Amino acid sequence: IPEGILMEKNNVDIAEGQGYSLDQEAGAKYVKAMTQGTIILSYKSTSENGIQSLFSVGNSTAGNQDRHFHIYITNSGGIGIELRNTDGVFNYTLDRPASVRALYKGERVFNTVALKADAANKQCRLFANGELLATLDKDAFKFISDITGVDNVTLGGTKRQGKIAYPFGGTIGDIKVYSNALSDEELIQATGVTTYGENIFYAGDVTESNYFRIPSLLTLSTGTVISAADARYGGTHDSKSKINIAFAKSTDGGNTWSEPTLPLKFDDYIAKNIDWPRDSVGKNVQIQGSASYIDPVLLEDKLTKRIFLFADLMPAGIGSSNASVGSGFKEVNGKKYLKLRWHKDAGRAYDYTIREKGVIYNDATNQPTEFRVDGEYNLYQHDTNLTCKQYDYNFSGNNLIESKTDVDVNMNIFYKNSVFKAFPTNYLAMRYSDDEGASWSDLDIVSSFKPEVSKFLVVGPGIGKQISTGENAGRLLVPLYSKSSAELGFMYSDDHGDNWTYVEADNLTGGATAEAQIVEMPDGSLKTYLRTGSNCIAEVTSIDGGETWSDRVPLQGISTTSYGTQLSVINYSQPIDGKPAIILSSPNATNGRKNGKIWIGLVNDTGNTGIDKYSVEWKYSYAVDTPQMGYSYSCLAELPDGQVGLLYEKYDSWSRNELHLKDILKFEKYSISELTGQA
Ligand SMILES: CC(=O)N[C@H]1[C@H]([C@H](O)[C@H](O)CO)OC(C(=O)O)=C[C@@H]1O
Repeated sequence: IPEGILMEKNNVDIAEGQGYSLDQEAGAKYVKAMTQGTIILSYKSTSENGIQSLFSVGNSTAGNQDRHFHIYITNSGGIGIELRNTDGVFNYTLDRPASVRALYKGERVFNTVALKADAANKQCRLFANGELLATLDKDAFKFISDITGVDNVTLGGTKRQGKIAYPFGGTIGDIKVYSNALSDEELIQATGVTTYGENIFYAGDVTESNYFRIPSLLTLSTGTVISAADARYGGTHDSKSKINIAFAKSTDGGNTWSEPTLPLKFDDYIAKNIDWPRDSVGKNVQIQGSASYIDPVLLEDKLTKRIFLFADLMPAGIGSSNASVGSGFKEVNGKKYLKLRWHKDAGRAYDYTIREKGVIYNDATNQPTEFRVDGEYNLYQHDTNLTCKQYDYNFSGNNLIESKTDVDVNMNIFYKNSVFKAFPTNYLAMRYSDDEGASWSDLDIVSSFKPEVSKFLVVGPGIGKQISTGENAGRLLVPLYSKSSAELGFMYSDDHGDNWTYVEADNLTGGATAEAQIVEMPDGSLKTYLRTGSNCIAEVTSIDGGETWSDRVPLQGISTTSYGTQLSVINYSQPIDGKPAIILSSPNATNGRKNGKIWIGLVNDTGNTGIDKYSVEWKYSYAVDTPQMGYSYSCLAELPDGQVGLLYEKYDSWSRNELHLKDILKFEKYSISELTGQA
């Protein structure tokens, strides 16, 4: 077996189910006996077949169907390999979901993939579109030379008992088979030749997070486009984990993005890049004692030009599912104050309050203590800043070890080792900025209005809304949802963000996930679209600036799952087909978060008044990729040019099989021409 390229083929069209034989290639004899090596190939799949082998080498004879090696892709964008010589001898597998795509902007596109079988390092590595996807370490290194009775080298399928299995359909742009193991750098470079859309936040950036979720995108009146997202450090798990809120902006219409910042973050647990295990056991493990911020909402007050960032604030070890029932506040002298528990009192004895100027009072004696908190809620004892040891987290097999380090961080009321601990329910936090993110204000916990009977009261991630016309012109609104007297809710402000008022939009006590986004009608009335626990997206209308809302009505014609997925709906500044238009994004499949689509809805005046004044005709739908390709949370934004920007999760964020995937938050842009099927 010579050193270097053993075989190369270009521009091979493969009819679905036919495959293509490489047995007469000069180097087939070498490829059939490879002890290690590298395979790199460019392809365009035109088939919807479940599993599609790109390249294979094996035994095609009767009874030898489990004797082969193949690199394959799935119609859902997964990619992987199977190295087999019957299960009793060996069955090595490696894969990663949502690694490749099929369609981009209405046309089938090429993807570049690579498999590296490194004998010297006893390791197998998969790459695709500039990314290292997965790694397999085996003490008993095996390759093609280890398969019994190899008799074929095939493109577009795997020969099993004389039949073409895992049938590919499309074009193999180029395939190169090397006897040697190329470097990871060479492969990142080689496969990186085909990329689609761009990343704002990514694994390796200054956030020090390997994972991201929950996108927020907003174009400011100044033309600057801003964005935010959960920077999920301990895998992609929801709260009761270590999560911070990342932020970035673009001053060139979304072409390039600034070095990300972390406006909302906690330091009780270190922020670091860690590969979370994806095996059947480890994937379920999450960080237990860390505080976190989760689900961002961005909003601009066009009058003052001030921007706001809201997010749920989870005390140490808390998430929505394990939050305690209560507001977290106590009323004294008619005023609500954040309540605290001295670490040496009874488990549920919150006999202290944070009052004016952060001074902590003893409620029993009604006298101030020697403690106080600053604008960041960090503790001070007699004007000295208190501190505690920061925690680190590492896996020891399938067990996640959370241990204290020697690093001192400021003691915060939301940390597990604080001497004064906040009530274990969730809070609503916010910071404002008058310089587009160069600096942010102190931490403002606006949830003093949280019903004492509620388990959780959280935000509907995405963007907020400011009424532009009518009697309530200027009012700021942020969507909320909860497990309490109401499900859907909202908080609004008439004094440009200084103070907020809570509104219950229904009387549902089930606590279903009613994440919503708000859109304004021509006369200033509002229509809110929301996720529900039923098989449809719901619509509610308000004619009094969000103070009262109509009963839910299903959004007819736009399919979804029972559990649902967050959606994005925005106003568009110019008319489409001569009418006011709103744009909606959401996965369209009835099972699984996949088949994402962008819809354009035209506003019609029915001729009636009040709640029934307007009707929306969802005239256009745009499919982002093929039907099985993953698509979850998203956020649309009208860019300074006519375009519509989209920051979304390109995978299935609900699936227990697609957890902990890096670089799945993508940014794409589309013209109204594209969106309306007008090419
Ligand atoms: C605060 C919080 O936990 N938010 C999470 C929310 C929630 O858990 C709910 O009950 C519905 O699943 O769900 C999801 C989700 O991908 O489905 C993402 C959010 O980040």
